[PDB]
Amino acid sequence: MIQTQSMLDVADNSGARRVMCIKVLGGSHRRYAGIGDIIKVTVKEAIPRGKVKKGQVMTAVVVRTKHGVRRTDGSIIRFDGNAAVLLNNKQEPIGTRIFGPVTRELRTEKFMKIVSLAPE
Amino acid sequence: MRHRKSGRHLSRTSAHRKAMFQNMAVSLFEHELIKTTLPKAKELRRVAEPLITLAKEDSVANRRLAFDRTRSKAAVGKLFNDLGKRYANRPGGYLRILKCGFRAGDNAPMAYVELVDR
Amino acid sequence: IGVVGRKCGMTRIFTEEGVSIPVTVIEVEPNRVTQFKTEETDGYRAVQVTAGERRASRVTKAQAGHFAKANVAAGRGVWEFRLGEEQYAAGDQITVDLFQAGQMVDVTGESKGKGFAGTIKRWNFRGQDNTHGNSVSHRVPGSIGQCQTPGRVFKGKKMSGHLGAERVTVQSLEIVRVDAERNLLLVKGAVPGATGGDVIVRPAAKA
Amino acid sequence: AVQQNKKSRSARDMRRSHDALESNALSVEKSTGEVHLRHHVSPDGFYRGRKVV
Amino acid sequence: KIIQQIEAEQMNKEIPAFAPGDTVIVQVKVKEGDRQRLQAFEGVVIAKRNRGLNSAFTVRKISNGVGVERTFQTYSPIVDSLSVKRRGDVRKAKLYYLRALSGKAARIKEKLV
RNA sequence: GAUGUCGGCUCAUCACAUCCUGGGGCUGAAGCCGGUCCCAAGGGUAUGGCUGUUCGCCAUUUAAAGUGGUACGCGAGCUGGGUUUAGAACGUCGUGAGACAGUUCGGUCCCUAUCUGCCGUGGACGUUUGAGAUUUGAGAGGGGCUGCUCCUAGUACGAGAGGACCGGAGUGGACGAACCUCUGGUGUUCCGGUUGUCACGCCAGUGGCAUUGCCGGGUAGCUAUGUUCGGAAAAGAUAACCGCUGAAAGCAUCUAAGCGGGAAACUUGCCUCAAGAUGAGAUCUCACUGGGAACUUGAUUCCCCUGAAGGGCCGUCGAAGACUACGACGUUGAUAGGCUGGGUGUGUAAGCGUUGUGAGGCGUUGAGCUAACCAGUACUAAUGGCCCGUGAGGCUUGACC
RNA sequence: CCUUGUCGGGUAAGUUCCGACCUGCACGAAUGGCGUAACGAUGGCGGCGCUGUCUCCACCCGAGACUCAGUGAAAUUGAA
RNA sequence: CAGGUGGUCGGGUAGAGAAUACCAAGGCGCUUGAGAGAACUCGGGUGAAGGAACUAGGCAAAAUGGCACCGUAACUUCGG
RNA sequence: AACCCACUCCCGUUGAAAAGGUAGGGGAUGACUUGUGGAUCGGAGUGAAAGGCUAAUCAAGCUCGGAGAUAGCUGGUUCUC
Ligand SMILES: [Mg+2]
Ligand SMILES: [Mg+2]
Ligand SMILES: [Mg+2]
Ligand SMILES: [Mg+2]
Ligand SMILES: [Mg+2]
Ligand SMILES: [Mg+2]
Ligand SMILES: [Mg+2]
Ligand SMILES: [Mg+2]
Ligand SMILES: [Mg+2]
Ligand SMILES: [Mg+2]
Ligand SMILES: [Mg+2]
Ligand SMILES: [Mg+2]
Ligand SMILES: [Mg+2]
Ligand SMILES: [Mg+2]
Ligand SMILES: [Mg+2]
Ligand SMILES: [Mg+2]
Ligand SMILES: [Mg+2]
Ligand SMILES: [Mg+2]
Ligand SMILES: [Mg+2]
Ligand SMILES: [Mg+2]
Ligand SMILES: [Mg+2]
Ligand SMILES: [Mg+2]
Ligand SMILES: [Mg+2]
Ligand SMILES: [Mg+2]
Ligand SMILES: [Mg+2]
Ligand SMILES: [Mg+2]
Ligand SMILES: [Mg+2]
Ligand SMILES: [Mg+2]
Repeated sequence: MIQTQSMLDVADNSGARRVMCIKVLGGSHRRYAGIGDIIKVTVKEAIPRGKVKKGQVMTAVVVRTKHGVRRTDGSIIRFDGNAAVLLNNKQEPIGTRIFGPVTRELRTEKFMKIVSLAPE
Repeated sequence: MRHRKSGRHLSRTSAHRKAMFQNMAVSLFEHELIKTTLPKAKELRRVAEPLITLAKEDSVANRRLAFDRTRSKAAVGKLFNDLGKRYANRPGGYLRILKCGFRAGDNAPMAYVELVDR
Repeated sequence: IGVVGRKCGMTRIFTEEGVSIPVTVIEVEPNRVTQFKTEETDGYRAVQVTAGERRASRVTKAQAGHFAKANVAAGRGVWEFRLGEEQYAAGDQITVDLFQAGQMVDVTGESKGKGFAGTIKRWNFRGQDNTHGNSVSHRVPGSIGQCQTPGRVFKGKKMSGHLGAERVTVQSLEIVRVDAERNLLLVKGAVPGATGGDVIVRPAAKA
Repeated sequence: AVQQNKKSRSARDMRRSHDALESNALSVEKSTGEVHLRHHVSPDGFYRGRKVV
Repeated sequence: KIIQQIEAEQMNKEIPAFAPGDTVIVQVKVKEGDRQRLQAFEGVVIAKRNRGLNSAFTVRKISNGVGVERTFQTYSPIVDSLSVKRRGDVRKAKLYYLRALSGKAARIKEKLV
């Protein structure tokens, strides 16, 4: 989410209900990860029947956080509750629908799917 | 660091510091001349002057507000009756500070605080 | 050459697109030239520069006569700029007209002084624990050197003291706006020193 | 900690070379001709030709 | 005054009079796909600064069962319009106590009409 | 007649037998990748589960998660988890006291730094008459890191799969500096809510104490989690390496002479200090133009008159500061305090009058109060005072009326 | 002892913890053997909440420390 | 000399209370002060995002804690 | 809660104190706590047992005598040629 061992729920239908960050991908030692940054998570609490089992190492992208996202302005979108979206071995999402809002700072060439699938 | 921070602690807690200037003003408005320490006089001019300025407008609300911070019937009576009318046309500067030697026991720079007209 | 001004706080301006440009407003009095150090008499080549508004009672007679060779009636401080090749008369006026949009510049000036700083603040050291049995030492520096055969403490060791107001320069700040009427420079970024100080603006050589 | 060798007279006296006094801020009152510290009320109670106490 | 005077030129009237506790709707410019468009952000104001050009308010919205609070800069050209739909008495400056209350407990009373 | 032993945290410094980045040779190196070996120490070189553990095995990255020295660095910098004095227990040996480098719980880690060393900051004197200000740079420090996308080009190469060299554009991680414009934190000196209790002759209103009583906010300042910037480009000499002419040795030959290219290393280039650089450097300007005696003669000493340029004392202070030091101002006057208009923070003050039996509500109603923020204003406080610093700047040689 | 013996659970990862295997160097029945509710300032693990423990510390308030005046030790000391 | 020392009286307001917070009677200002408000130590207040990732170990700190009512599991020596 | 005891962190270590202080902690109708007086003493007493306590001293105290014990062990041993 923003640090190793940071509990957060997922924004996905076929995923779990809560996951925990275990590694912030990127440089040598990244202390923090903002919205739109890849993390590595472990499934801590799963839905009674989905697709991802409990206690599995997956890759996720941060989509919401209480720290907020800062644009090229004095204006920041700040949520109340963290969230993430799971990813496959390739960097495309697992589920179909996305719960809650997202941010337009996230949409890049590689994330045109989840932004289109999410109600902002 | 103190960068552009105003107000000196004087090695006293906040309540002692408040109550000490509250009791220095009430004593200054009885005798009109006090032998006090110079750093204490440099801070007393930021407490007595608001009271003297407040005393220039007589009202129930003004007298209550003055009493709320200099709690003494004699001081409130001295204000609004002798002070605030004598300085009815003096813009600011209601008292002066004159350094006076040093203390006998310790070496504390003393200073006289005196009302400007007396 | 360069221009001497005053830091006067930071502000912000909004362009038509929508982005925010943090800005440091630099006041620039029109600067007079005091000397033109030629090579034949001084070796190097440079030009003196001065700001105004100093009372006559605070200038020594030596300085008053120094500002009498060129009719300047100069004020506080004297600054000198080394230049490659450009002629300047004894009495000249240097304004903000030599700057334009873009034009990344180097901004020097005395930084804000911290009184007497510890090692965690001056050198970004890491502190010891706070609960796990630790003794009084919580923020003090740890070891200094090795046991037997440095025989001493190596010079240049990072220790506490005086995060000072020593001169520091921020490199390659782009100018957003130049005001030839109010005599202002809008620099995109931070400027060393507190507001109301003295700041030197020079073209950036690093590019 | 403690010392390994005592300091001699020269080493001790060199340290206290920067230990001297200076209070020469005296001024003569124009009226009473009384010596007093500058910007201070005189011992008799005069400041720049005016009794204040 | 030189910095207080530069800000006056950037100040152009864009906002009506409002206060904390109102339910404003904000039209924000969206630059995406080489086509500019507006977007409506309706919520309840919970904070305000009045420094001048450095003025900003915070508006809280509940979207898709998820809360979200957006800090807006008053004099940015991104903040195009600002209309007040409701105003109520709160006798407080910052309504940060609403970050916990969700539904019926987070209702703004009405002594002001 | 005492050198405190293993691990952990903090702080680092040094070697290259180099993990990554950099330049090259060979290869059973088509390309993408690799193996091996020279040159290269400029900068980097991970977070966790276990275990007291260094080490080691694991899950997940990263360009890489280097090997050693430095009392297997660092306890007059911290811990005492291990070994570990006294208590107790399990197993084994011993009839027994007791023992085990076999296990398990519990078990006081002292020192105010005198002299070297280092980070800061001052006083004295010198730089040859004395001052104000600016300065060249002998020399020493600072920095040097790197990933990921797009165009060249799906081109070359390769049956196909797969896929560049060099060059250009963009934005990321770690590190470092600076600053509050923004986003937050703090803000016991600003404004409000409210519990218990005491007090102001009582109602109202208000103030102490209860961790700021408990909180809701918050100006300036400080601050990072925020804003911006930097690692270079370019030149010279080179290491490994690639050579051209060229013999010795009619050919050949990168060398013996000579002429080149050549990498984060070297020296400039970017930033800071820097003439105590006793070799004490350099330009501009300012100040002093009076006598007498003894003794000796760069002539020395003494008496009087003179004290200039300026500096210090002192005071009002500073986004400067431990004390200093440094910057600004002292009535030729806005240096500090106050006062009047503003802005900000808080939120319809007290009192007047009505509805209700009453708490409460209503014109009162954006009111009142408002620290450090901006403008103006001599009302107050900074005294036409004292002390230092002098009276034309030694002698030899060359040019020079 | 070999030993972090082999299998399973918990965790992404478990020389610690819990349940089994018997190859018990060196368990074993009043130096008592197996169980045991409640009791432990007892030992070892795991979970919710909580948080400056920690990424990484930033600000603020008092008593120290620093300057002025008075009184005024200490261990050590062959000489510098 | 922040330590130790047997026994009686022991009020008002809240509170079950000889606890706790303010006061009456009565007694005290704790026998060096005055400055400034650096590092660092000690005793505290708050904290953006994470929430034990710190550590030999949740050590220390943070959080719950009052009266009335509802309701309460494995196990048990049938009290809990 | 008084009262007794001393489980944990920090401070203190030349301390306010030769064993304490601010925070937290256990018992608090009993095998309790405590005031006054008395009995048990040196290879000898007491001990819910640590080799603990026996006047700041304990694997057998303090003091006076044997005693200037003994020390194959340290240290020191003074003017000149
Ligand atoms: Mg209080
Ligand atoms: Mg400063
Ligand atoms: Mg501590
Ligand atoms: Mg040591
Ligand atoms: Mg040596
Ligand atoms: Mg609600
Ligand atoms: Mg010895
Ligand atoms: Mg090598
Ligand atoms: Mg280089
Ligand atoms: Mg060692
Ligand atoms: Mg120690
Ligand atoms: Mg034992
Ligand atoms: Mg009342
Ligand atoms: Mg009282
Ligand atoms: Mg010179
Ligand atoms: Mg003069
Ligand atoms: Mg038994
Ligand atoms: Mg009572
Ligand atoms: Mg926090
Ligand atoms: Mg929070
Ligand atoms: Mg751990
Ligand atoms: Mg760890
Ligand atoms: Mg605890
Ligand atoms: Mg007792
Ligand atoms: Mg108790
Ligand atoms: Mg004893
Ligand atoms: Mg003997
Ligand atoms: Mg005998």
